[PDB]
Amino acid sequence: DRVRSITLGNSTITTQECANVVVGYGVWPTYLSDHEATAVDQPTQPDVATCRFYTLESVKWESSSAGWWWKFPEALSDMGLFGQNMQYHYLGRTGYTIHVQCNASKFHQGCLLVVCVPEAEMGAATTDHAFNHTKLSNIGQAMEFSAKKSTDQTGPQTAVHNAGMGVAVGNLTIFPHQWINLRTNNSATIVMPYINSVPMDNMYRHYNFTLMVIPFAKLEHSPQASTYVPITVTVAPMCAEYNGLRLAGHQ
Amino acid sequence: RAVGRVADTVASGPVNTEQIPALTAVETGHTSQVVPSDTMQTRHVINYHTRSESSIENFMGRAACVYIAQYATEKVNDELDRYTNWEITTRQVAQLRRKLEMFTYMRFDLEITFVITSSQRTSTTYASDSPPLTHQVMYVPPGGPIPKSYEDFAWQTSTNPSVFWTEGNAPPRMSIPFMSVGNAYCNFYDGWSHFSQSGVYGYTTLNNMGHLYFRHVNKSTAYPVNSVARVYFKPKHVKAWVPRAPRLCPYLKARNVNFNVQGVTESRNKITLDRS
Amino acid sequence: GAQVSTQKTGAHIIHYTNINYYKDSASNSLNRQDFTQDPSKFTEPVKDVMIKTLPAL
Amino acid sequence: GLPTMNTPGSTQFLTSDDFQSPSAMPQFDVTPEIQIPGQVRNLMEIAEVDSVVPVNNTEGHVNSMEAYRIPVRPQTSSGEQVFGFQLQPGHDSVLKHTLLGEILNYYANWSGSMKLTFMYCGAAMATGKFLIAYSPPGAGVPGSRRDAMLGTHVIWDVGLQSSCVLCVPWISQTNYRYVTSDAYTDAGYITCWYQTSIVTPPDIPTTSTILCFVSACNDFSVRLLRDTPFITQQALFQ
Amino acid sequence: QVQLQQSGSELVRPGASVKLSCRASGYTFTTYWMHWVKQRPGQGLEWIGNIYPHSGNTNYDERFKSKATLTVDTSSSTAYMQLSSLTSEDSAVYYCTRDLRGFAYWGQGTTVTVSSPKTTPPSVYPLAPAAASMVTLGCLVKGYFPEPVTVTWNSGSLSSGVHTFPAVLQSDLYTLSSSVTVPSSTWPSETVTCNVAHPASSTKVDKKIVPR
Amino acid sequence: DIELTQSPAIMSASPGEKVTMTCSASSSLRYMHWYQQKSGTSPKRWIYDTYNLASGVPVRFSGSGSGTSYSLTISSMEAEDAATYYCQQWSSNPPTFGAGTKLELKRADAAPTVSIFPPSSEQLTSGGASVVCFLNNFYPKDINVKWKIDGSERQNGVLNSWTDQDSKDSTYSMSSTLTLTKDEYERHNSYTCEATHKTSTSPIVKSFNRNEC
Ligand SMILES: CCCCCCCCCCCCC/C=C/[C@H](O)[C@H](N)CO
Repeated sequence: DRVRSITLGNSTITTQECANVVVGYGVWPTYLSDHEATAVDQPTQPDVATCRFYTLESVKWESSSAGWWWKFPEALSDMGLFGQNMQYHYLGRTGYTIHVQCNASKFHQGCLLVVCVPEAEMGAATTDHAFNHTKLSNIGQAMEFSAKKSTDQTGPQTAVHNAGMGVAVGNLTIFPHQWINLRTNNSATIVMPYINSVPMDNMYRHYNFTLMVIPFAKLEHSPQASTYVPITVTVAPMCAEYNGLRLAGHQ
Repeated sequence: RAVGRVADTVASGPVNTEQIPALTAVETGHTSQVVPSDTMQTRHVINYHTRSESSIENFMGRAACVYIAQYATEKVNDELDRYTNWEITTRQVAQLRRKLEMFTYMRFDLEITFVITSSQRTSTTYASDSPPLTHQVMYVPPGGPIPKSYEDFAWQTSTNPSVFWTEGNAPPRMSIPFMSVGNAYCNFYDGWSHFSQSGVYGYTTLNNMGHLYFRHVNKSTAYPVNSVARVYFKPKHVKAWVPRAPRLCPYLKARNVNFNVQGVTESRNKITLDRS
Repeated sequence: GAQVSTQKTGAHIIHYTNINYYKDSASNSLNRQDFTQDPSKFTEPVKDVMIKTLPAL
Repeated sequence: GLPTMNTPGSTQFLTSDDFQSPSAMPQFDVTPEIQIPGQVRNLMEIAEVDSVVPVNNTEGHVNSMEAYRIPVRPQTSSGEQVFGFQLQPGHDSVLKHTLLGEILNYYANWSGSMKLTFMYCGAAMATGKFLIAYSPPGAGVPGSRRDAMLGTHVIWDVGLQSSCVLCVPWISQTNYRYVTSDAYTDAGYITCWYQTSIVTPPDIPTTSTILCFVSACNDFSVRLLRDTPFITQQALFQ
Repeated sequence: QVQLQQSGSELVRPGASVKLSCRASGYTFTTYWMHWVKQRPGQGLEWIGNIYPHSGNTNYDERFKSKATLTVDTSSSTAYMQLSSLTSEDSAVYYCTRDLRGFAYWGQGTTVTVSSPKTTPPSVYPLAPAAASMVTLGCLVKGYFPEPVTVTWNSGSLSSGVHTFPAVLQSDLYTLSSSVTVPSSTWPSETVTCNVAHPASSTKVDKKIVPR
Repeated sequence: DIELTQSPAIMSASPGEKVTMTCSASSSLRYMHWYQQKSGTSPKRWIYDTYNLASGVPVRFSGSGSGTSYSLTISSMEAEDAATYYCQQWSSNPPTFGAGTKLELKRADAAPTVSIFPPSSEQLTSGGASVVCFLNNFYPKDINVKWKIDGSERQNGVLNSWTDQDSKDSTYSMSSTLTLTKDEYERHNSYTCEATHKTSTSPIVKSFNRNEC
């Protein structure tokens, strides 16, 4: 059906035009088991103070927009007690529920691709130059793709048809994805598990995945319609646990 | 029914139903499972085709050149000297790097073959009887003592593995186990080496596999001789996770994912086909 | 330890013998006869099952 | 001293052999594997996933997102053409760089049925009907909707379900076709036509957009591994 | 340890064939490249010539071609770097470095000038002031043609505050200065003297400083 | 085209700061060597193969550099780190490398003294004339000097000799001398020296005349 309710902690998301839920690679998030652990000490597991819906800021969809990206867990570093547990611990491990939501009327058109791309290592704009960590991910800010190519000396390459990775942007539909087609869709929901080559990892030096929202068909409407269409991203951690308690980082 | 064998097609007739296999919604992230037995009338075909060539072991299990080493019997500069080294990486050749970068994480054993040819350096005379040339390919694990020069003590290889090979025979070969400290080889790494998000960005900080040192074990020749050692890698017992989109742009560096901006495909003159 | 498998042959004397000579499993030959697959992780990664003949919404 | 005899083939290096070799690190303790999601066992699990096709690749639109957007508008007379390409999944410039195209370029043969999914991305108040056909190669490309209704077609009705699937069947005289296309293994043409029109209420933009997705059915296979003709280099990457 | 040093040459009567001597014996003999790095007083580091003992394949550099003969003699273990038909530009410190991966085993370097001058004696001249708790001193050496000079104060008993100045050449002659700090407890009580000696020209000049 | 040397000519750093290096080469490279030339003996080898090692180099030294730009960075300077650094590249016409990247140890800036020693009877008898003034124990290196006699300026025959960096105070000492003739010194009266520097406001003046013996 097209209705859906998601409850995580003291927060609830309601939806009346839902497509479906994409669950990762068929895997639901879960805790670590004893036959896959490496660290010996007991982990902490705050199940309701940390696994709840955290809403980021909004972006403005225009007829010239190229797309946006957020890198996780670094996009939720200032969000509540999820961000405070990242400061005091050496290792962390979590899955996510991403709910991207964009509403418009029956007289608007446009289509977004909402991918969750694991290990989206980005190539630099000025090749032969290393590039900063502030141009890759701020703490909650949405970084913007560009239509043409980027000539920044210390940033990544933001031409959206290459997706910043050297690939074709049309082939991004093997990562867990959903579309928001304004003719038929209101929001997109993707449930991501923990994907890594190690059972636990530092949540500061490493970006797990990158959520991109790319407009494939551009937003166009009548001039007498409503011109401000926002896109809002609500992310909830799932089954988050942390090892290695020490003083507050991060260096 | 055997495993690997593709599915047969069933016979179908005309329909007039409220069922709609063609009408779907790709907004759900779901690829439709429409077979030709849903939108037309088909016959019963028995399909004997098999997907044996498409397996990860068959697609990866060919030997590919990863490096071309160069060293001489007499030193002219550096390079080329009486010995040479190579930090082990699968990212200096374009053909195997693109085959490996279709997966995010991998796990395989390694079979390594060296094809070591040799040729006489340009001189005013070449008439000299030479004994058969012997080569050494020492593997230095990460952190071990590297040879500082020729005739160094580190070529005594008391714990480091090492192969000797005389020219004319079969190429040498040895197998390598899965050498990572984590549970899988990381083809990509969206992250930094330091916790302050500085230093080295990318997969370079994770690949630490040691060096590979080459030399001639013969002390000299009469006239100098250049030598080329080609390293061939074949993965085996392969596991692969999280498939990536294929690399479109040509590579530029062996330590970066950097690229120049390229079009998504090739261009044509118009969007329609026009003839009768 | 003579393992007798089936050779890869066409469709419409067919076996081979293998001995392992070394003590490490990294020293074996390739596993070229395993063709198992399940593409439903990538092609149908949904929460509620979508029937083919039914409407999608 | 067991008497043996050397057959032709000794002391050779064939790059596609299965022999055993002595380990360089003997009795090495490998780290135990964990359950990572998304394990790939076949390359055809990847090729069965939808990827959007750049049909509108007329220059210069290959350096933007205009390659993927197929423009449709209200017409003045019905029966016009929307797009058209030749069914060469590894050779045509429309289909060779998709997710199904980059896998076929590692091979020299291909066989099986393929799927074409089309997605109307216009307003919720605009209606339309289309005819997507597939013509086998014996008689050239069609030049009208009358020359294309005689082929293998389907009539898309745009409604609540925004997508429709043209399934291209396997019609050939050989079991396998060639990836680098020749005249002997021609696979045909794919065209799309206006069945009626796009009919919109007032205060709606005229030009609209269809996205097209390609994948493979459950009888698809490939053969004859080879190197891809897409990647290249002159010197070694330093 | 690689022994020992290199030897320096003086001004010769013109027309002869000059020849250095590098005593580089820490061998490890004999397959290596004795690359001869050169350096001017402008501190610029370029190369003069190399050799190979197994074959004889010598090399050179574009400024020192025609002719710099460097023949190998492994029984003497020496390496020569002098060039024939050279001009007066080669007043330079001459390194003779054996090889490793980099430039590891360098030489200590010998300075050799070449012209047609005459050896002139040094001239130790009085520097005394004509007012505080201390004073400076000095004795100028003016007009010595070859580069060896000597800076001595009181036969090595007041040798702490001796600031050593280089002799920039003007009109093809060297001019430096050599001072010392003298407190008022010893000025003008005791006799302070200096000596500039030229061993290439064999003359010793001693002067006792008395304030005017 | 085509010359190759280090990028900074004369730098200055105290023991306790960063020493990051930058060079230039006329041709590309794969390896890069870094050295240290101290005043008094031959230079030594510090970094080969862009990172590897040396015999006596401590752990604080680091290096890099590929192609046409080198970098031999010291993470922390100490008192034993005062030397000139040059590069290396073997060729096929070696480039050549630089002449050495000069540096001096930094401390509090010193103001000098100036002492004029008048020409005695032994120089005027022989046929010479030289009025001297010695600028010793100053910091940094740059000093504007000038020779003024009876009001007007003179720049012919002047000298600027430079001591090296000291081992005890690590300051400099300069000799500012002109040469004259026996009747050239007998046609002026007041021979002075002013040493202009940024430490003091006005340059220090010492004066003497000829009408006293
Ligand atoms: C003379 C004896 C030669 C023996 C050869 C030993 C070399 C074996 C070490 C290499 C093993 C790991 C190879 C690395 C694979 C890829 O780089 C990983 N995907 C990234 O780390």
